[PDB]
Amino acid sequence: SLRNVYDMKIECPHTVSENSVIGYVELPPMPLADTAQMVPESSCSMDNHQSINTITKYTQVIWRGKADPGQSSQNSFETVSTEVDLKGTCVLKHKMVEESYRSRKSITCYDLSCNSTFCKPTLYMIVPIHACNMMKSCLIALGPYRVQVVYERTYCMTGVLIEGKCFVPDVSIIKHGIFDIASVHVVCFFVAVKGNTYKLFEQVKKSFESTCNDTENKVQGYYICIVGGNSAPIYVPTLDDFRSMEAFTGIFKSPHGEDSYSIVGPANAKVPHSASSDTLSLIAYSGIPSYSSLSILTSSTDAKHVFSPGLFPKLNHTNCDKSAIPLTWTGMIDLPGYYE
Amino acid sequence: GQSLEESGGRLVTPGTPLTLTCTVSGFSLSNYNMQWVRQAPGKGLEWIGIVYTGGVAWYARWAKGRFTISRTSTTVDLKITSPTTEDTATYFCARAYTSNSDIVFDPWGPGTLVTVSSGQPKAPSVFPLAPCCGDTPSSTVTLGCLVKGYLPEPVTVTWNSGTLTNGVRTFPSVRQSSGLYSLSSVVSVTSSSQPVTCNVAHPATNTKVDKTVAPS
Amino acid sequence: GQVLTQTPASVSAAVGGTVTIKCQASQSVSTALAWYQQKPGQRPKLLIYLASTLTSGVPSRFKGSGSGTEFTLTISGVECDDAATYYCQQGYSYSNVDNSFGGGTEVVVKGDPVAPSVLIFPPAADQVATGTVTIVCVANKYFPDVTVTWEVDGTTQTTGIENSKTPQNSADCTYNLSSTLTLTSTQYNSHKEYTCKVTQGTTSVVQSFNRGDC
Ligand SMILES: *[C@@H]1O[C@H](CO)[C@@H](O)[C@H](O)[C@H]1NC(C)=O
Ligand SMILES: *[C@@H]1O[C@H](CO)[C@@H](O)[C@H](O)[C@H]1NC(C)=O
Repeated sequence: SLRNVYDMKIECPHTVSENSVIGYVELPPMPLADTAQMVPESSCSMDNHQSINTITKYTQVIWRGKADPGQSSQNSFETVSTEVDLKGTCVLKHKMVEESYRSRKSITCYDLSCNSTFCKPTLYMIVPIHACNMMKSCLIALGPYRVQVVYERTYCMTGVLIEGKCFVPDVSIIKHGIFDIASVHVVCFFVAVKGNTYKLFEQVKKSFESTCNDTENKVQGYYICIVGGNSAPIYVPTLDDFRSMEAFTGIFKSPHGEDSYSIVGPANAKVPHSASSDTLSLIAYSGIPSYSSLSILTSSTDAKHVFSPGLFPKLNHTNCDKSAIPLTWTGMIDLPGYYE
Repeated sequence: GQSLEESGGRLVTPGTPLTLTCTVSGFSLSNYNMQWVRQAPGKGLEWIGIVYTGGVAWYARWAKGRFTISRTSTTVDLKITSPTTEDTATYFCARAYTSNSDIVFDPWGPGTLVTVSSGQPKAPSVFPLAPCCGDTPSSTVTLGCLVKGYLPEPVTVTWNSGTLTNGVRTFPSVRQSSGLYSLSSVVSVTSSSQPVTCNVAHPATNTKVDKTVAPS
Repeated sequence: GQVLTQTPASVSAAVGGTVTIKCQASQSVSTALAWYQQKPGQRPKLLIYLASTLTSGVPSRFKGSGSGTEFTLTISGVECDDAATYYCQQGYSYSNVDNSFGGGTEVVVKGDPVAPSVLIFPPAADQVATGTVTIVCVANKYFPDVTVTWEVDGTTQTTGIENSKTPQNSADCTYNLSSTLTLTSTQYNSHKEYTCKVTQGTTSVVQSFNRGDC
């Protein structure tokens, strides 16, 4: 109630070499109305990308019903789609991470896990590996919360701290003679970019039995991921990169992430608000905030970002009709390499 | 029994760097966030900045570049990089009311007084205040002391080395047309209980003066 | 950046009555508002943290309320000890903030009306030596406020007057005031009668002295 500051630990190896590190902290629930115009304000604003604090157009989908005072089910309900402006959300632009490495700029953004009335913000910070030599403690302000960035130098030459051991993610012929496999944590963000090489759902159609025709008119872009808190960015999907296809499988087989609430009912919404017909299927629920409320509409080459507090967007692709893809995804993938 | 006590308030010429220190008693400084707040005489509370347990300082928009807050194991600092005459105020030190928090702040220190002016420090001259002898005497009389032309604040006035307190009215100071301050203190006593002595101490000049006043 | 606005700037309430003061925020601060009480020459004292939670030792006569953007503070059965200046402070966000505190509100507690006693002190013989003299006039234990006028030889004075008023007595709400007239020794020795008049409404209590008499 009075406790408002949280620590965000970011681990650093002793030796530093396109590598970016990531830290995150899940903040306590805050009222949904107070998340409007909420933007991260960091002390170290002298070296952060200026585009994250800019406005990204979202289609907001909420549900609201009427029920008896002691009832969990609803006598009636409806959904409302509105165009809202959200700043500071984890909308990464094309080559923003690469430009930030050569520019020594941080990426500070947040994810939103909301029900109909409250939101759990998850604050992320992506810094180049060059931020692990100075290891200067930074301060980020997000709404009513204060976050202290704490850099800890793990005991490993370049690798990842995994269960008290140091694992270096890798290969090829050398791997056959000897190798080891480690389960490594990964965070992914969808980068919306039009392009003949970024037609993502052409590979969704090939990897999965998903009956998905007319991939030309579906969202274009890729996911960018940082593994072990220290690696070069992995572009997802990449057909000849088995690590990339492992992340690709986890994103679309476990779209809500790898980690009570009672379903009130399915609903459809117009995305964007100006759409002539319903374009997105969702499931209205009651329950404490759980999974991310941020997603991107599937059936639009230009990314239509959706914010659906209290609704679970259609993430299945057995029918690409009125579906969505997650904005963020966290999970574990198995990587070859060695311990040091 | 947690408390705070600021230090370092003094008279400085404009542009002279000044550092204020906030010693802490009764609790561990490592567990709380600290803030500095200043108050010009007669004016409202002005927030300056907050220093968090991680050592990073967060300042107000107007204060950015004019102040520096820093933290040690047992002290909290505040440095005015180049003071101006507008910086004259009492500077307060405040602990966050709870750990892991910066929403509200308690307890507070008494504050320390910073004076920024080109004038030299000046000891006060003390003059007796007594009724004109022409009028008829009464069984109860009021006597006083005028403390005029001192810089900077504060000045402490007591009567009979603090052993007499009833009927003592020490009015708050007034800044004169010049930069000098002035105030007066009075006390009412019976004509039998004589005499009374006012003690005036001006720590800025290491000045202590006693004045015994009699009705004449 | 949130800006806290307090109204009114000053309020006057009768002893034992109820007084309400308001705090308004430019942007929402939810429940992270606090109320501080400060008396003259004293450090701020926290009374209410969050919207309505009293700290230890604060009487139940203080209560606070509000949420989001509008907050009020009410004192029921206000005592003379409650006479102070009250500040609201928000801890929701310190980003792009010029002041976490509002402008403040001073509450004057109306006690029993008491007429002032007036004393006038001629300059000491030591004063006249220095080239400037200061005549001190004191008004004691009065309420409501008073206006003081200086006239020398009947000529009302408009320059060199310094007024200092004590904070309200914590028991009976009364004031105390000192007024000083400073003149050069040449001007002081150039006139006979120096009178101090303290006006409270329509009644003026005036005290005088002659320079020759002292
Ligand atoms: C929404 O989440 C908050 C946070 O825990 C919870 O207190 C509230 O009951 C939830 N709302 C519903 C309708 O379940
Ligand atoms: C859709 O759900 C089915 C099972 O309900 C699952 O087998 C399939 O993989 C899902 N679609 C995608 C694209 O993963």
